[PDB]
Amino acid sequence: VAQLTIGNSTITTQEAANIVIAYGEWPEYCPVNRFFTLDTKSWAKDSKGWYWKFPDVLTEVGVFGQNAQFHYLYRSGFCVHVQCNASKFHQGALLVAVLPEYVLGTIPPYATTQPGQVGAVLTHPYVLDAGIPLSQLTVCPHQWINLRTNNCATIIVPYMNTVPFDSALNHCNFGLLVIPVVPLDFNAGATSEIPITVTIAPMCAEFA
Amino acid sequence: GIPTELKPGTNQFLTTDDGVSAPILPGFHPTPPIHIPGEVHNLLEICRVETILEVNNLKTNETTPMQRLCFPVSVQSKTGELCAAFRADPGRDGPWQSTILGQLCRYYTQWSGSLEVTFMFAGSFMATGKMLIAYTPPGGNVPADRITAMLGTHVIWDFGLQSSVTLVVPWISNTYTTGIITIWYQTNYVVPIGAPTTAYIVALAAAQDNFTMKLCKDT
Amino acid sequence: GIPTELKPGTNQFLTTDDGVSAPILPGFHPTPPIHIPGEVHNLLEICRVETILEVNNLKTNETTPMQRLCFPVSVQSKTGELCAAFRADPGRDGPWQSTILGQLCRYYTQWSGSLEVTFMFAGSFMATGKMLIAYTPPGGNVPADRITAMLGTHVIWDFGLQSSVTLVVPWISNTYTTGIITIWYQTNYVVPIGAPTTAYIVALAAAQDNFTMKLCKDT
Amino acid sequence: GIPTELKPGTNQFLTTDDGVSAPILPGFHPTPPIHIPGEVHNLLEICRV
Amino acid sequence: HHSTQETAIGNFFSRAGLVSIITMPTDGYVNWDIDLMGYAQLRRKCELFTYMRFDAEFTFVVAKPNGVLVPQLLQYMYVPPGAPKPTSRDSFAWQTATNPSVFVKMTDPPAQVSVPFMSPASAYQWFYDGYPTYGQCPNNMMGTFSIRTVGTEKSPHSITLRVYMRIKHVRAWIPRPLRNQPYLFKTNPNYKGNDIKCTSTSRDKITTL
Amino acid sequence: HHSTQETAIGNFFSRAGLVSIITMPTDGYVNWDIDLMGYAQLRRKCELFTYMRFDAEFTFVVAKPNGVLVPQLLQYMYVPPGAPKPTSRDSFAWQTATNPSVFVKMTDPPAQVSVPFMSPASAYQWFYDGYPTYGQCPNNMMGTFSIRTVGTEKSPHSITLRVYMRIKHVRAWIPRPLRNQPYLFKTNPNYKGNDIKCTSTSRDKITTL
Repeated sequence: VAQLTIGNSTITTQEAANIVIAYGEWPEYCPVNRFFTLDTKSWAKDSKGWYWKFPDVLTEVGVFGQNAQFHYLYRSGFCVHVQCNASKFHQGALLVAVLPEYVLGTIPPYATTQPGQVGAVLTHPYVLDAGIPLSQLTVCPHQWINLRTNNCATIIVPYMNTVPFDSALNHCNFGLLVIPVVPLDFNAGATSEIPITVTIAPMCAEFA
Repeated sequence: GIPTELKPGTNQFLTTDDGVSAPILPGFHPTPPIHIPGEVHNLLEICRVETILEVNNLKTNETTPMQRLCFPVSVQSKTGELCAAFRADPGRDGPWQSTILGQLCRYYTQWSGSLEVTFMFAGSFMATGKMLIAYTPPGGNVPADRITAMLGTHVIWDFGLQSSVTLVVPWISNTYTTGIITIWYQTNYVVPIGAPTTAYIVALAAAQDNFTMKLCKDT
Repeated sequence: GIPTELKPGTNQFLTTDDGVSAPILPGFHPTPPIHIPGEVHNLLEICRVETILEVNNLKTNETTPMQRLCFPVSVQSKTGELCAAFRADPGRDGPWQSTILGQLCRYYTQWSGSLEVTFMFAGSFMATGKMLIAYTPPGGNVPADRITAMLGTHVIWDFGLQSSVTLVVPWISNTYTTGIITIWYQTNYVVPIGAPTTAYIVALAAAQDNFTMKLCKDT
Repeated sequence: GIPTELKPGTNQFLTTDDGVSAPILPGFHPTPPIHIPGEVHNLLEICRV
Repeated sequence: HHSTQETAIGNFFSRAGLVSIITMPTDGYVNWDIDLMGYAQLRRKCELFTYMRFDAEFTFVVAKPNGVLVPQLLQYMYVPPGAPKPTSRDSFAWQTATNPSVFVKMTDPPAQVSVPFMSPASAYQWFYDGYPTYGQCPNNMMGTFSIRTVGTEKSPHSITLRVYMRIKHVRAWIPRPLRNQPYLFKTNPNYKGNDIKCTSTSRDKITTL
Repeated sequence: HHSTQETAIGNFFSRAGLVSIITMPTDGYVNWDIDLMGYAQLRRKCELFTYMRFDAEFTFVVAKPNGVLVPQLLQYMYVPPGAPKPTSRDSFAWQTATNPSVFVKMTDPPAQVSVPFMSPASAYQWFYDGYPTYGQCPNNMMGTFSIRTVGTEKSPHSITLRVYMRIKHVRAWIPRPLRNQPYLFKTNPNYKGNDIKCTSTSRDKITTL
């Protein structure tokens, strides 16, 4: 067990040397550092999935909500940390994977493509609401949360765009999907809902 | 002028010639490229990632297609019986249509190499048991009993200690050759009070470092 | 003779090819050049000279177009109010049509670089005051009061000491992005007896040393 | 361009010319050969049995 | 044992195929703007990646509705991104000097034009998440071709031509899952959500091998 | 970040555009003398400077009034500065050996002629202030082209052709303000002084941004 203290915030995670670095590259310079903790979503028995758009999710909280609405240019990396807290009588498996330039599709208004800090739910998770099948999602940077063995998963995402500087209020770089591949199961009397906590931490941010 | 000569083959438009042509904008300067991470130099870097097979592709799961990725083990099943079986050809239909290896092998004609199939248990922590992962060599017969499938090539997998075991198919080729894989109940499913009775397994599949293909063809 | 071959692309007249052709007068000797001063090697030496903008382009000055170069300050105006405002795009219409930077940017498609806008006071010697030259960054809002325009990027200009101040626009680009410039009355206009009550300012504008453009296009 | 000249003998299909032609599959790799015993290099090894 | 050159990124995109077919019966002018995602093939293949960078190479095979050739002179005008299009048969834009053209007879081997990389960004992109200013559409816009018969009178020959296109110097970035649903429009990745066709085909029992 | 080669003086004047269009119905000869300031485009662009020095390169695309081609033989005669012009169809000046010509069929790729720098001075000039000896006109006079169909009988084919022209090896001196008024004649810089169109377009109030 350890206690990471970056900024005025702190979180408590164990020593887990199983980070995944997206496309084999660290974030760096030459083309606000704390642990923002979002809301916790309740994994029920028949939930379908959730997705968050980046960096739209940080335009309402922190001073970064004011840095994005005041400055024009923007460039940064990220560090996502997802963890699920369940006992040894629950079973299930989650798949968390980033996906650059996630474009949705209509069976869309502004409340669904940019849901903000809460996050929206999926309707047809077999096709990811985008026409592409779920079974080949693991070509992206992905990590398995299996409630039998491990409870944490962290992805390091570098900056990925064709233009070195980009606005923060119009464009959204990548999404982040969390899908219940194997659903949650228990017996009666146990806790019906399991919480999932998402933690974001920007790395090497720049503002022009 | 020098004397020249026109051979047969003039004025023909061959569609697959690497011939340099006259540019339309000679003074133009294109935008010089920058460093963007994640460059694909060859298509065999996409054929080496573990994607999810579709083993439970029955007739009733066409309405609710989210159930097609996981196949169940249970507690009411006896011992020494069969759980699931599927062939080992990435080309033809069946389970291997749903992976990225079986979708890039529709763009070619001949392929040859070795594979690897990875399983993963997604049950409760307090349960345990044993499973038998038997691989029939190509051209042989499907086993009818576990004691005949034990004599071949097989891996004993107990999910009380590990949660994932990898089985390596030695060689496939295409110019029937099927590498039939069966999952046998070694012991029954034991479970304490409170934990659920059923579980699910997911299957992953990708290619090895000696899987090449040739003769580009359109689907 | 050697064997040759005719590829597709023969007998075509491409209008933009640098092909050497047969001369019509082979024995002719052209007159050899001499040294004439003022040779233009590149069009970006013409885009670096201070030419006069047309800020006072109202509807009533179309009849007498000599008044369109100078915009007036006065003594009856109060303090803290607005004098003039214009955008900062050399491409589109408005004030920047009248300069040499906005007439060579009609012959191209994409441009990117930094500018500089120079002002010049043309009033009497015995008068003095102060002016505020505020520059709104692109994408923001036009200020409504001087105390909001003071917080941005601005230059305080008193014409009792200097007669010309230069404001540098940091970056523009074109593939809305407007660099709105406002002139605010810091103090009112003070003047002794005998000197006239009104004055006039002229505005100059040219490009910096990092202003390039591409994709030649006809107007 | 350089000045050229067309001699007589153009556009004729001679059936016995060793002329290199444009391939139909440029990216293809043929199967490389192996050692098979009993290679005939000349027809006068068959006329000596 | 063989080499791994049949699956390089360049050799996956060679062998120029048809991208358009243009008629012109006895108006008199056509405007075909350059697009890749016009056919079901090569849309599914270019959407395997996210960022591509390539130039092109065109070829205009031209004939009559049934094979035959007549001694006719033709003009193919290329309009760069950001220029006004020709509106009539005798508009001023046909004689603008900066839009390059080719003059080719029908009894000629076909023309061959090569267009370089035209984007103001560093690569193309088929997926844009944000908004331009209304739809979620990018700003690549490779160009526009315009075809007419020269002359001041209506030519008594209906002409059909087809446009072939190769792709040279391909580089790609950030792979993506392949599309498994049918297409509806040419701008957005919409599907028919009332029924989802499964990826695999079915069998009766799980042990029926 | 890119280079500064799109604004060089040579690349400002490339991409050959149309300078004339010549009909010849069923006389029989035409005299088109070489001039740059015949079109509103390229007059405004060459009057940015004062002294220019360049050679040319011509191309004669030739057809019928509607596209088609016929097996006809043609002659394009170039008359140097200071030679008498052909007056009739069968004048002696058609066979003068020192005026060079080209012989080209209609079913041929078009001809290409390159004319060198022809002035007795050291550069051309579009603006002359003084008097020649009556109008304020210079003495450049690049040449004259003459076109006819060979043969001693009237050919039963009305011919139209257009003349394209490139400009090579450009050097310029002494820049000048660009013309903002319409043109009236082709020799003098006259304007319509009864009304002066303003350079910029207007707005309502000076603070209405």
